[PDB]
Amino acid sequence: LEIIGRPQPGGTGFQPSASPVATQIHWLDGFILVIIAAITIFVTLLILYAVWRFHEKRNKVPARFTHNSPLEIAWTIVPIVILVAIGAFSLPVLFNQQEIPEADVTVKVTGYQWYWGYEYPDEEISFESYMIGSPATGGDNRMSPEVEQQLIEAGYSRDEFLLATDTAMVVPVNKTVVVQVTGADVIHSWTVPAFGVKQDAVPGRLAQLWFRAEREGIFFGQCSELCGISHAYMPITVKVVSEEAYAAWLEQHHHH
Amino acid sequence: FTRWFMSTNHKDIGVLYLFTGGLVGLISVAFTVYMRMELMAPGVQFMCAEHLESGLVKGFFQSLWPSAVENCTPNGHLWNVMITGHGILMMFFVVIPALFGGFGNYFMPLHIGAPDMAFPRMNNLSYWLYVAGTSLAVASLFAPGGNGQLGSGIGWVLYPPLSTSESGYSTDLAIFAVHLSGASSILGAINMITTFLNMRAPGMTMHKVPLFAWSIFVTAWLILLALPVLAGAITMLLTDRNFGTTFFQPSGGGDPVLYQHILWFFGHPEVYIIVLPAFGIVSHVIATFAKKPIFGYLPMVYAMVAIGVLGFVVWAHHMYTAGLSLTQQSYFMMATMVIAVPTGIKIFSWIATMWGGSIELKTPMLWALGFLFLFTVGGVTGIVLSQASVDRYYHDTYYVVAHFHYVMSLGAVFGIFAGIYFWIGKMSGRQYPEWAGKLHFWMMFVGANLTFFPQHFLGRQGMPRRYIDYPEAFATWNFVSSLGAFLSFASFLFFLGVIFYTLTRGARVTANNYWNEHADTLEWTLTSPPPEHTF
Ligand code: HEA
Ligand code: HEA
Ligand SMILES: CCCCCCCCCCO[C@@H]1O[C@H](CO)[C@@H](O[C@H]2O[C@H](CO)[C@@H](O)[C@H](O)[C@H]2O)[C@H](O)[C@H]1O
Ligand SMILES: CCCCCCCCCCO[C@@H]1O[C@H](CO)[C@@H](O[C@H]2O[C@H](CO)[C@@H](O)[C@H](O)[C@H]2O)[C@H](O)[C@H]1O
Ligand SMILES: CCCCCCCCCCO[C@@H]1O[C@H](CO)[C@@H](O[C@H]2O[C@H](CO)[C@@H](O)[C@H](O)[C@H]2O)[C@H](O)[C@H]1O
Ligand SMILES: CCCCCCCCCCO[C@@H]1O[C@H](CO)[C@@H](O[C@H]2O[C@H](CO)[C@@H](O)[C@H](O)[C@H]2O)[C@H](O)[C@H]1O
Ligand SMILES: CCCCCCCCCCCCC
Ligand SMILES: CCCCCCCCCCCCC
Ligand SMILES: CCCCCCCCCCCCC
Ligand SMILES: CCCCCCCCCCCCC
Ligand SMILES: [Ca+2]
Ligand SMILES: [Cu+2]
Ligand SMILES: [Cu+2]
Ligand SMILES: [Cu+2]
Ligand SMILES: [Mg+2]
Ligand SMILES: [O-]
Repeated sequence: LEIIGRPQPGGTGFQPSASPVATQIHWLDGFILVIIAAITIFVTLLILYAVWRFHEKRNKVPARFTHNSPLEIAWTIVPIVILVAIGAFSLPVLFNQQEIPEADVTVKVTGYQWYWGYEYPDEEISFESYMIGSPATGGDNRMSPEVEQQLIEAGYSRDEFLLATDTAMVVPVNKTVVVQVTGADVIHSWTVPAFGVKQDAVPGRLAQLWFRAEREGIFFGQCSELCGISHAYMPITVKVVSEEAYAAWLEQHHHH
Repeated sequence: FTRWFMSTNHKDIGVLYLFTGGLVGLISVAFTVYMRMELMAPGVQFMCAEHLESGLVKGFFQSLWPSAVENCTPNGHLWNVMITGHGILMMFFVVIPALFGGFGNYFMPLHIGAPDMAFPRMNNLSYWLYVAGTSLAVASLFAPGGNGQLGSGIGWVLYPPLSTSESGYSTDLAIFAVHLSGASSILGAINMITTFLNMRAPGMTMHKVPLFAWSIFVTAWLILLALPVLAGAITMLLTDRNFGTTFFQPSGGGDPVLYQHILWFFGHPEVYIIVLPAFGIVSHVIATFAKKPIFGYLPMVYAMVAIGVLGFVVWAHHMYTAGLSLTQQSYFMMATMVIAVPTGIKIFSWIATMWGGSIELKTPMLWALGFLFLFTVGGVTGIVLSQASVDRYYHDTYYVVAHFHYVMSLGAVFGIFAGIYFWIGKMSGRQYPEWAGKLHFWMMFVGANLTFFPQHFLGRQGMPRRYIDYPEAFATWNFVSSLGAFLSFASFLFFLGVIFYTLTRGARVTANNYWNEHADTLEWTLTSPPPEHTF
């Protein structure tokens, strides 16, 4: 499987999109970035021009005006219009994100100090997922020869240290996955940048998110609410595979 | 000598707040240097569990030298403690004390022609509560805390159940620190409001008051609503920890998310309490060095009032991923966006003030112009984050970190520096050397941009907040960020050197007004320094 959902060296952009929701984030953020780059370039050029044009050596006697009604109206209305515009594209995206569709696949995820528990209620499957290199795998949260070997054995490399877990959440491509998220002890947060999803894992509350993965591969997230000493060391691995490979994985877990 | 501390005069209190805020600022900045030493490269090299088995002193000195990874057991608790300390010190014990407690106490009475604050003895007590709060915050770092170590590693906003389950009493000491800070702030606010309303000089009508005095007035109202709410939130944490209550614990029918609503009800107003007095200073400075009256005096006041009011109805933009309904999310997103409008009016009016002026590029003016550019960069990133749909990705990443440092460390702090250079002659009777002021500005300008701009990239790539260590792919921009922080630190040490030189052997200030006639408020009408008793 291709490693797709991960940070890349020197990156300045988003992680690759592997869902339609993540695609929407990239577009909306792209649209707003163009706007805010324009606002700030504009503001900056006005400053530098005014300093050049009205420097004390070049403009010896200062004006005394404190009003300019047309301009004052313009500089109120234009910001209002810019924002209504952003709102108009942004609210649909928001609605698409937060309206949970019908599930093809349901996963219940529980955050623990410091690991994730997964349950597939339709399949009667459950397991826990620990960082490769955590105490659970024999480590103490740092790279070592043993950790590199374990990363190799699981189908990764040393580059995926801090992202790869001993077990993965596996799901079929092109299906709607609904994930129900809660916390067992403190608040954690479950996320996968490539899917454009993030939902806090709050003790006592079950919250939902959805994604539909559009290509097969490996996608990482990391716990996103400070939850104590090993907050940096309880990440997320999702493997998106074919419909047939997903069934194969399921049967592997079936107890006869 | 030692009666500097028992003084009830607004000018002496103001100076004490400024100096103290400066010293706590040094401490909090030193923490970030150590933070950026650890973030400079992937793998943990500094914050090793091995250093815990030494002395307090020896362990400290060992932790400043890098170890090989194979000899360094990562100690996440120390990262979490450092970060929490950095945040608490800044938000409670540095920047508001400097702006509000410092410049506010010194200059507001001068600007309205009052001889002193309404209740000077209360003002002196304000200061001691700030010092007591600071001492408790600092002590929390050395008290039994989480994971059988010292200090609380819970984040500056103290989310339960993490904050309520942290072992030791370090967290209790932190909560008491924050109570003392709130008390100091509330007393200050009582004084500012009473003085502003009752003790203006004859002729000094509401619409003749200088913008800085207005900024302090509005700020003071925000404190009166916001700080009591915080006192409630953190008292409930205290009772959950020590007195058997169950406000935020699901086993007793509590809800951790309830704490977040209460905390952020204070938490948003907090940032407008920080930045408003800096808006006030920028107005005075730009008017002075543009040699031109401030554009749109009335819209400037009303924009501050609007920012202040709107700052109370937006809090849940800090909670988009915490389980808010789609309706709540949609509302808070739209309410937040509105803030850009009055803020935009102030930025354009500052530019309009410069337009047609006679610009002098002295040090205070450099800070003000940096503020306009840099606060804009931060504000516009705040607008990105208001969009819940994009905040889905950015929440609890370094993009948020970049936002808030642009508005605070390149915004409010630039306002603090503008004020220092603007007013040091007036307060001390000595002038800062101009070439050194400009050098400080440029080093800080280059350094702080190098520190924080790359954090936008880190956030876009998915780097979470509050992490001691990170995947190897985040290395490049973390390295650049750390070099920026080291340069910024050099600029701050140089600044302290400039202050030391100024107060010790700076050129003697001779004029009441050593700037120009367009510095037209009452302080410039008095000697430098002003008489012990003014007005
Ligand atoms: C001085 C302190 C300060 C200030 C002034 C602000 C100002 C603003 N903040 Fe920021 N913020 C913080 C400090 C501050 N913030 C901190 C500390 C946090 C993190 C808390 C934590 O979790 O620890 C945070 C986090 C934070 C979040 C949560 C992000 C997350 O956790 O996922 C959000 C979300 O909406 C936000 C938004 C905004 C907005 C819209 C503004 C607006 O006020 C900005 C308005 C200004 C401008 C927009 C620029 C000037 C305007 C123009 C030039 C007009 C034209 C512009 C347009 C049409 C857009 N902030
Ligand atoms: C005023 C607010 C403020 C300021 C100025 C700063 C300054 C700095 N901060 Fe701050 N930072 C916060 C508020 C602030 N921070 C908060 C609230 C958090 C969140 C904590 C949490 O997660 O719980 C945070 C988190 C935070 C992080 C992320 C930690 C993590 O997620 O694990 C990082 C990472 O590099 C960082 C770095 C820095 C650096 C390098 C500087 C500086 O070194 C930059 C350079 C600036 C200077 C050298 C000058 C500073 C001047 C003053 C402070 C004025 C002093 C007063 C007088 C002179 C009168 N900060
Ligand atoms: C949205 C981005 C923000 C950009 C900020 C830059 C603002 C620059 C525009 C200001 O324009 C000036 O305004 C003056 C005041 O309105 C005009 O003076 C006019 O009106 C004055 C008011 O009495 C008279 O004294 C003058 O003679 C008369 O020229 C002047 O012509 C005009 O150039
Ligand atoms: C990092 C923090 C940065 C903070 C920068 C701001 C520094 C301002 C400090 C000024 O302190 C002033 O020092 C004066 C001395 O220079 C004092 O006058 C004192 O000394 C005079 C002699 O010089 C006497 O005439 C006066 O009676 C006596 O009050 C004056 O009251 C005091 O306020
Ligand atoms: C820990 C942080 C490390 C940061 C170290 C910062 C190093 C500072 C560089 C020292 O060089 C200075 O440069 C000034 C500027 O060129 C000179 O001022 C000279 O030049 C100015 C002209 O701009 C004049 O105003 C002055 O009167 C005149 O002394 C000054 O003498 C000289 O010593
Ligand atoms: C970590 C600690 C960092 C320490 C950094 C401290 C920075 C403060 C340096 C102050 O520099 C002074 O500036 C004066 C003002 O420019 C110079 O006066 C010079 O210039 C004046 C103005 O022309 C002349 O009248 C003087 O005689 C001539 O000495 C003076 O030489 C120079 O030392
Ligand atoms: C794939 C696009 C990469 C562009 C990264 C730039 C993000 C910088 C945000 C700062 C906005 C200030 C105007
Ligand atoms: C392998 C030798 C490299 C030397 C590292 C020196 C680090 C010095 C840091 C001390 C500065 C304290 C803030
Ligand atoms: C008075 C001439 C000195 C050279 C000044 C350099 C230009 C300063 C630009 C100010 C913009 C700061 C963001
Ligand atoms: C691979 C080990 C890298 C550690 C280098 C230490 C550099 C520390 C410089 C600190 C600067 C403080 C001002
Ligand atoms: Ca490191
Ligand atoms: Cu966690
Ligand atoms: Cu966590
Ligand atoms: Cu806010
Ligand atoms: Mg969070
Ligand atoms: O905020």
